[PDB]
Amino acid sequence: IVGGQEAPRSKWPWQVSLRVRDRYWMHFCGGSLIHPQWVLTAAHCLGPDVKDLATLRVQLREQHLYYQDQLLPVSRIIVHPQFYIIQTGADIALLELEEPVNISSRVHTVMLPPASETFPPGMPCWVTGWGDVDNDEPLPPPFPLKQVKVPIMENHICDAKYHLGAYTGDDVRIIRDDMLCAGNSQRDSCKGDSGGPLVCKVNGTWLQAGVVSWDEGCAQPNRPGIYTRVTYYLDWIHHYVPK
Amino acid sequence: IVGGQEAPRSKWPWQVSLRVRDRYWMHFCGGSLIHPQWVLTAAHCLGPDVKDLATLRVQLREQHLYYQDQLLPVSRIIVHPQFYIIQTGADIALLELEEPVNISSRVHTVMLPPASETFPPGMPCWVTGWGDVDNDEPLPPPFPLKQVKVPIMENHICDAKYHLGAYTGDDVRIIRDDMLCAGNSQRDSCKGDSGGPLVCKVNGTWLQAGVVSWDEGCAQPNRPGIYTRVTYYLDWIHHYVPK
Amino acid sequence: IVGGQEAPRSKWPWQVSLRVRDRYWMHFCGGSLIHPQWVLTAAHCLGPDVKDLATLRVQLREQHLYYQDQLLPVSRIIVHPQFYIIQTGADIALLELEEPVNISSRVHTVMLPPASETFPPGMPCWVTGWGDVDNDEPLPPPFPLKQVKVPIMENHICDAKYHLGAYTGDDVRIIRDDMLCAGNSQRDSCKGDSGGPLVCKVNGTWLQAGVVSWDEGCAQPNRPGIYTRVTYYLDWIHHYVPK
Amino acid sequence: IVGGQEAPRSKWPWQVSLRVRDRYWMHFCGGSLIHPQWVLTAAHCLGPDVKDLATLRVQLREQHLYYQDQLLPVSRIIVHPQFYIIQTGADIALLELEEPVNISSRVHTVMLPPASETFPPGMPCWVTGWGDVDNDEPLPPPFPLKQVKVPIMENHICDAKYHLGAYTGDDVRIIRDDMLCAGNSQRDSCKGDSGGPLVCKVNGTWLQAGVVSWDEGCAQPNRPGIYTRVTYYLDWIHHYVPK
Repeated sequence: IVGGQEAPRSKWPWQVSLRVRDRYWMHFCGGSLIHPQWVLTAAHCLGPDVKDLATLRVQLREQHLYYQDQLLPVSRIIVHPQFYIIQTGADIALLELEEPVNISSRVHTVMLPPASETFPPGMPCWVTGWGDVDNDEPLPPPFPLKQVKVPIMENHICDAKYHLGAYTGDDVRIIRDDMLCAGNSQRDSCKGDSGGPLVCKVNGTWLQAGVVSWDEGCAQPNRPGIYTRVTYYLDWIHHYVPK
Repeated sequence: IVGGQEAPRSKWPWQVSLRVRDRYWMHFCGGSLIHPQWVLTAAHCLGPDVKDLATLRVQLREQHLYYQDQLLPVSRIIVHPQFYIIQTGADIALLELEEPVNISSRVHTVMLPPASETFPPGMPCWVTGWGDVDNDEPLPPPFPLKQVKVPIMENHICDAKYHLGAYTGDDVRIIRDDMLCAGNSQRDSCKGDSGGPLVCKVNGTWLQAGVVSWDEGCAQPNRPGIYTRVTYYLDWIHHYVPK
Repeated sequence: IVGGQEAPRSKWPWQVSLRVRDRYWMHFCGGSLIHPQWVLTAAHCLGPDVKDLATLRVQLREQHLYYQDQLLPVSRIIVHPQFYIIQTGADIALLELEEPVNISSRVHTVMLPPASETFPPGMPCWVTGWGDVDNDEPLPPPFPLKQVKVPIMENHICDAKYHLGAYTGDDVRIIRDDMLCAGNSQRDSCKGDSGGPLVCKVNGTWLQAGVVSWDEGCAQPNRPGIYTRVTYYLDWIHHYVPK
Repeated sequence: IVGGQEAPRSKWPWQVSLRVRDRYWMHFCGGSLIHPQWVLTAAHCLGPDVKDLATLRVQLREQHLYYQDQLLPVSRIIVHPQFYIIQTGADIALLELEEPVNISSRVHTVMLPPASETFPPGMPCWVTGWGDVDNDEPLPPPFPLKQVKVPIMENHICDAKYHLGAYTGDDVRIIRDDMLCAGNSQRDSCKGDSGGPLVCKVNGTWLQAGVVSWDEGCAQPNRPGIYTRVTYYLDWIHHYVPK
């Protein structure tokens, strides 16, 4: 998270951290608890080579990474079959927890949004995660979960920006319909926020508009952060997740 | 070049080295002389952002990189407008030299293939360049130009290979028609060979079949090196390159 | 600490972490509270050049580094004047806290040994710290204080060990009288434990035998960790820290 | 070499490069040809662990490192027995080549100084090598041999300077009599020059005054490069080298 602040203990109870097995259970991506036994994250986080569930683990909302851990095994990993590389979209994936988690005031699902919901500029939206605080600047210990309000923009506007100072023809589309852009030169996601949630408060309710997909610009002018637009994938998501 | 050998001083008089100014005029990609004043290379080598001409120089055939540099200025950089990323093809570009080069026996142009040429498996082909000799193993000094013979395969055969061990659905195509695959677990291009030539001898003549596009495999099984199929872009090349 | 275990919340209440300000107050050396207002550490930790007091903080006993910090400012830094380099001894220093500290069973001083006290072999001693767990293997987060019991050995035995596999002359002393060696190929101190305590329980009382001086062996055979012999510098220490 | 320039091809015919077998025959230290079959260098270059002669070769004067290697085997290495660490001196060693070298105008020995020559300030002296051109800045390809004129200073003044900004007591000697200091804040040796020569022109003849010993300062104010004073070791040298 670039340009944000440490999150209040009470915020984002659906924020999760995906851990892979190395010298320790190291965070490699973020994700969200959309259902008691399901986690929404990014495809690029799980691929490219199919992984062994024994190596992955899910950690629930935690003020400080690695402190009070309690890893959870995963029974199933589903990566959208259209996914091949971030720049061509379909960067979304699901993790089936091994068993439901005890939902409480401190830990629960986030509501997915209505298919009709586009998220026009002005909508108050925040990205959260344990990513770098700047280009090649890791989140320093004790690793507080951070958040940052980011302006959301329309795809065609984002597409125009991406062509600025680039060789790519104006007529070739960079930003796809299954993507959503947010952030400016001072506020953005950054390395390690991938898979995590972009949430907007609509009618007093928090909805997950996106899944951090491209988090490497770290607030780079004319290259806002790119997110997988959840509305575009509800049917796929509901093909595996209930309620 | 992974698994090759140093090239004979007489071979590949079309090979060029693209240099960017850092503490010195450092090699960052290969290229090929296709006309006395035109160099053929990969688009991703010049991208993403539009580059200023004054930061780039071209170096003609050298047995050893950096030893006898005679850097040449570039007057025009033309990146294919369809190019955005390696995985979506159109990875090709042209550099117009500020001046034409003195053609001789040590240095001359390589011939482009007939639009009809498909370079089917079993065809005798070589990849050349100053790229790494293995993963995370840079070409050691004195940086001899290397070469390695590679088995060119068919697109669908490559497409299939790329799906092995991948979440990507056999439904979605990975290898496009403007791409060409070659190399195996022993012979392949590697980091730094990018933009260089893949040439094959056809009926007694060397023809440039491809341009190194994806060289990060370095002989990784089932992920062979990907090249830009030159036949596919002859129209686009001839719009700029005469003779 | 190599081959040790996480330490119980109740053990080693005199352990301290020295922080230098960078992107965050990063741990660079250990130390021991030996008086309500004085910390004992290694001279090589504060040198080579004189340091700005403001760049230094002291963190008292803590189970996990960074998680519950209560950084304390230092009023004086006193490096033993005889110190030039580790290998020539006198690797010892004193930090006078800006203010005395409240003592509890969780945080209190460690007693220095009597001038005559000797820690012959077979004697049970422990070394604690937040240093690497192995060569180039940083202690992973949440950085629990680690501990390990180490065999104290006889200098001449240590001196001879250090001459094994080296060109240095058998007749040239490597291990000085103000030094003391402990550890073996399985248990030892490692990068980052420097400045910390080597304590041995004697007559039912914990006494600090040494200060980690040379901790880069990380359980290397024939290169056991070297500590500064606290007894040797009792006079100097006493000339600054009362009682 | 810091603040220096490329050496004319006709200069320093005695410079040598010591190579260690890694991915290629890599330079790890300089040295000088002091006799058709003997090379003078620094002990620290050859240790600490005893080296296997199979992994070592000597390369005679070359204008550009690695470009025209003709590696030479070594039959014997003699590390001064008093050597332990650079800071305590005796940093000197000898390498006996398997065969004498044919001496030509391009490659020949450097003369050792008379026991009485003290090389006072003002003497015109030069240090040569292929080390870094500044702190953490490697000499770039094509790796020209570099040279730089350095002002020689008196041992006691050098010793005084090394105590400025240091905790080390003025009564503790840093610069020993077997040491010699040269260089200033703009001109000096740098990492990789170690082992190479410090030569001064005396009465129209080049005499090797020192062996680069401490070369990590790279023109750090009040921390001039330290060299092993050759006259101090003439006897040890002549015990092995003929003529």
